[PDB]
Amino acid sequence: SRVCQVTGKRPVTGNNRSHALNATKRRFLPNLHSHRFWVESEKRFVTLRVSAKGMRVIDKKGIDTVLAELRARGEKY
Amino acid sequence: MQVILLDKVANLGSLGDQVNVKAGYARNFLVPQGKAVPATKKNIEFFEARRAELEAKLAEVLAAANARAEKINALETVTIASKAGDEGKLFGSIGTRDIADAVTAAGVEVAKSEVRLPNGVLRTTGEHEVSFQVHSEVFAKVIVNVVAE
Amino acid sequence: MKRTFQPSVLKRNRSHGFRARMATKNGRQVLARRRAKGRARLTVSK
Amino acid sequence: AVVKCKPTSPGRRHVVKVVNPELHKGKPFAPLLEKNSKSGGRNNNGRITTRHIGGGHKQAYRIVDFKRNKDGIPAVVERLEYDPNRSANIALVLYKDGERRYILAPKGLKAGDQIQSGVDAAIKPGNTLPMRNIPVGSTVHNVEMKPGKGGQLARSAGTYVQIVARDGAYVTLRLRSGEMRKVEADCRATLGEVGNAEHMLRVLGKAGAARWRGVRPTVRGTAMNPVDHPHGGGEGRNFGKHPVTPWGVQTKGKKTRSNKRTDKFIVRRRS
RNA sequence: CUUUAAUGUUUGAUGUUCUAACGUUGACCCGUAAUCCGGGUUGCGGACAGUGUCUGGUGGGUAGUUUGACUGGGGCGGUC
RNA sequence: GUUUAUUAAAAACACAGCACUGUGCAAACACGAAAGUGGACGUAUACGGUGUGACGCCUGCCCGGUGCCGGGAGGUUAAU
RNA sequence: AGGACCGAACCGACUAAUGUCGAAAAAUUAGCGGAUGACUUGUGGCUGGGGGUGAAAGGCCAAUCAAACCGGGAGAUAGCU
Repeated sequence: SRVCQVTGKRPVTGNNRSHALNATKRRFLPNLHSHRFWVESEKRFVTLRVSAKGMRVIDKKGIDTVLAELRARGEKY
Repeated sequence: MQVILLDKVANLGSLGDQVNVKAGYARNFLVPQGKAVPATKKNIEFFEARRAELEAKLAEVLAAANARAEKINALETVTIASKAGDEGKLFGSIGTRDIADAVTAAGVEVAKSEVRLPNGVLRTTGEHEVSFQVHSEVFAKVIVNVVAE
Repeated sequence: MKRTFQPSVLKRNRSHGFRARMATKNGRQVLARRRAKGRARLTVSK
Repeated sequence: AVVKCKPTSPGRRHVVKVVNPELHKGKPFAPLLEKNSKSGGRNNNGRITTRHIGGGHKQAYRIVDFKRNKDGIPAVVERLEYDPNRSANIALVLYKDGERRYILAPKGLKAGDQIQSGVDAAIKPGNTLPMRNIPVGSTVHNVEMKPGKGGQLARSAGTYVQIVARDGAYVTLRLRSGEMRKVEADCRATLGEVGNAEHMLRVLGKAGAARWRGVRPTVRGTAMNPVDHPHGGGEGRNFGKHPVTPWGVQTKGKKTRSNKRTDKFIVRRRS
């Protein structure tokens, strides 16, 4: 599913107002990408499905901290 | 992004200066290769003392070891016998696995990725010049002569 | 005149049998609705 | 050979047969067979994804060796056989070690011939060589695009490609469609051109010949109704519309090539 | 100010090379008696392709609707 | 040969053949929010679409308009 | 050899009559077409409703199809009877 494994971002439905204000149901998808992060704790690469925002928080916060939080959440990477 | 540097980068290498770098560049290259560590108010303190000067020797010794090991072979020449075709048209193209194995068997003790082929992949038989990149600023020249059998 | 209904026990069971209904959730809902209505014959079967 | 039958009756009047006397009149090699259940154009969803496909005579799949990985092992040609799957005939090849394989039969191939694979091979037709070893300007078939893939180019009957240029690690191929493609050198190719070059001369004769060949009747858009096809409708064969596919895509001169990934390997387009 | 020319600066379009992101419905090994899938090794592509957000164009492929009244029936014509 | 099961079996539909056009294979295209399947375990003597409809003699003139393909000086032109 | 010929089974349904509260919610009787093929048939699977399938009739999809059937929104709305 198109669900970010870090921030939990999921597709959200919404309308697309036109010039004449007409409403049609659309869906905003997260900017998910499959990325391979290098973790020194296991000295290996772990593949994750993350969004642009998710990759920023990983870049700022420790990779280990994100994994530890991810394990606590109960999601298997 | 701000990141402390351990290795000597050709362009922005100054051993631990707050120089802006692209986040993707750090994630893809510096972090996996151990050439930098993400320092944000925390690793800066550790670097000033435990790494400002202590790690300098630990980094130079590797450079010294590479320099001494990569002059192990005084001859600095490689000869390989191949069953090349009549009047050219060598049997099959040879990459780096064969030369690396031959060098390891008799010559310098070198890894696989350490071998670089600047002039093609040594297709035409004869003498060729090959450059080995053992350090960020150390270049080694070796002469390879393929002998047709 | 071949009428529409051509009986076949095997096809009848494999199309509207208990196991067929329970395989998919919608059939499970059908059984639930039958039970709520209290029908004597929950499904088709010998 | 091409033989035209006598107009004994309609349906046989226009038949043009292609009789090949040297074909094998017997059962194929069972060890190399493999069942091939027809699909009828349906996909996993069960819907018709490709139209005008269905029926036809049962046919068994023959495992044809396209990779030709037996390098340096001369092999003799036992015989030639009819493969219903390909437009070209296939040849049963017996290797020196004693294993039998199927290969595409080029024009010059016949029973009792000798073939070999790998760089240490001659330039006789049917041999498998990498393009780097094949001289420029020669004709090859069953060409690969990536090493070890197996070969995809020039596989039909009477088809071949030319070695027009050799740019170091890459080779340029001129295909029968007039397409000039850049291909990696190390990947393999087979010398000569595919045999059975007289596949055009056949005409199938009658309607049912296409029917048991796996092809179903095609219905013109005009004969259709307005709802089911963009064409159709009106009294008296009225068209008054630009030709289009049944799904609205405008046909008849609208390029549908949009890859942006393999374009780097394209030198010139069709002309 | 009109009119010029070095070094340093902000740089952006363009071209070349590289690989570490990414792609691989290439090859080999393992999980595994497995054409899936994952991992490893390697090759070929490569900051392109592809995907997300924003935006211009195209778009009866599809959808929701409209298409007036008078009237010596209605339509046409005329009128408001 | 096929068709309006149940008022129309035909000149209608299909048809072999012919032509145009798309597609270099991770093919075009189609079904799928996607994965993945069909096309095809095929790859241009192949596949899809479109029109015509055995065969014989042929298939003329026009590129303004509407499409399609190619080019690019200049103008216009969104987000930013 | 043949989408060859005549012609039963088998498949089809061109003509006429009968039958229209019929024996039958398209049949019977007398002729008629194909009958080694694009044939016909048994069994079991797959395609699900803005869809399927269609040698193409808007035909067919459980005696209903220019958008099936069942339940619900729903006591839809009805300047009309």
